[PDB]
Formats: sequence, structure tokens, C-alpha cells
Amino acid sequence: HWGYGKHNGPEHWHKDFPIAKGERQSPVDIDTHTAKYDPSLKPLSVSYDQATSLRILNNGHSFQVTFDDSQDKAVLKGGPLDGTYRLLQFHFHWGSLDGQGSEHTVDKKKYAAELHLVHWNTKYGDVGKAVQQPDGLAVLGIFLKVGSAKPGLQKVVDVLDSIKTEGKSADFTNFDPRGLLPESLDYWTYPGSLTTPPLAECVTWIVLKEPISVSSEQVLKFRKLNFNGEGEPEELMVDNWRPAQPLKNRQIKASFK
Ligand SMILES: CC(=O)NCCCCOc1ccc(NC(=O)Nc2ccc(S(N)(=O)=O)cc2)cc1
Ligand SMILES: [Zn+2]
Repeated sequence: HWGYGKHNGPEHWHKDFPIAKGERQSPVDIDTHTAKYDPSLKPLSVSYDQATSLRILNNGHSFQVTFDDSQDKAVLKGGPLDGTYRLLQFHFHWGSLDGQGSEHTVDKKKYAAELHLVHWNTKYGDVGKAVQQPDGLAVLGIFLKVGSAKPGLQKVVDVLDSIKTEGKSADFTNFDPRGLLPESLDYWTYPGSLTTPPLAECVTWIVLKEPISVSSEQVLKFRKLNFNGEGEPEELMVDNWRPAQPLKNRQIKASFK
């Protein structure tokens, strides 16, 4: 039922999901001058060498690459986190044009897109349990700007034609998510939520300062996806981002000076 249109979009979500008006919703605007450098924050540990991708799916809101999360292979640790978080899936949010698409903003600047690498805390055993906990998930957010192509994204781009409409999926094995990461792991962090229903307040957000560059041709391929199922009117999957939400009583911390 929920979506990104006039009648079912973000301004409507609170009716089915009242937590939409909660105390720790995401995304937020990152005011770079107000974020406090925190010298106690550790370097982020991203260990993706043994990642096992499984499938790629058009779920009607994004496309989603799923990983085998049944063992500690691809894990996120350190940074602001306590313990070990397993990589579950990644997906993107993007715009109709290059000047919008990101969920987080940086001094009100919107990027063309935002990549979410979604991890869950192994101390809760499974993602369904983890989403019921305030420290259950860690999402690594990476901004996309348009310029030079990202070679490590091309394998993703080249299969989107096969999952054009809602409910389509395909085999997507041997994808290496290290190819999606920028040089620097400098980050901002804050406590927040899922940015799609059920908007659960279970996420430690880790947003990298350095965007990746993707080509116009790569992002155009995102914008050829459809929100609709094949038996419904064609509606391009664009502008699948939630706008910035009130920061309320939260502090954004920087890992860097
Ligand atoms: C062993 C095996 O074969 N495992 C394979 C996975 C099975 C479970 O699959 C899954 C896959 C996905 C989910 N839910 C989500 O990820 N919700 C979510 C919503 C919004 C955000 S964000 N980033 O704020 O926009 C992040 C996460 C649950 C179970
Ligand atoms: Zn997301």
C-alpha cells in the first residue's frame, strides 16, 4: 500500500506506522558544522572478502541484493558499534534527476543517490529479532554523485533489465560489495531508524563522508526500473527517497576533524 506517490508517500506513512513521527527517525540532514568530532570513535571495520551474494530483487520500492547471513562472513564492526554485524542486503535510493535522490543530506545538499549496506547485530540471532532492538541494525550509507563510472557497480547495472517490474528476481552470485566503497571510511554516526515502513527505530547509522562517483549511464539504468508489477500501469521507479526528518534530541558525531 505504501509508496512514494502523492497518495501513499512519506507524508502518509504515519497512519499505518505511527513511529514515523518518533524520536529517532531517519534520514536526517547532517549539519557538518554542528556534528561533533568524537576522538573516542574507532575506525570502521568493513570485512567483505568472504561475502556470498544470493539474489537480486525488485521489491516495488528499490532493488535489493541479498546475501547469505547464516555465518559471520561479511561483517561490520568497530566504528561506533559494539560487537559484530552481519551483512544482509544492499539497496539504493535515487532521484528522477541528479539533484535529488539521497535520503541523508549534507548541509542540505542532496546527492543523486544513496547506497544502504544493511547489517544486523549477531547478538540477536536473526534480523527479525534485531529490528525490535535499539542497537539491532547498522546501516552503512554511501552517497552517489554523477561523473565517472564506478566499475564495481556495473555487474548490478547490467542485470536490472531482468528485474524491471515489482516481484521479479534473479540469481546474483559472486558479487563483491567491496567494489562499491569509496577510498575513505571517514563517517558521521547517529541513532536512527529504517527509512521505509515499518520505520523501526533499530538502526545505528554510519554515513560515509566521501561519495562514490557513478556515470550518467549507470544511474539512468536505475531510473528505467518500474514501481509497478508487470500487470499494472508503467510508473518509473524514481524518487524512492524519504526526506530528512526532525533531528530532535540527537547528536551526530564525526569520526574525523
Ligand atoms: C541465509 C539466507 O538465505 N539469508 C538471506 C536473507 C533472509 C532475510 O532477508 C531479509 C531481507 C531484508 C529484510 N529487511 C530489511 O532489510 N529491512 C530494511 C528496511 C529499510 C532499511 S534502510 N536502509 O533504512 O532503507 C534497511 C533494512 C529482512 C530479511
Ligand atoms: Zn535504504
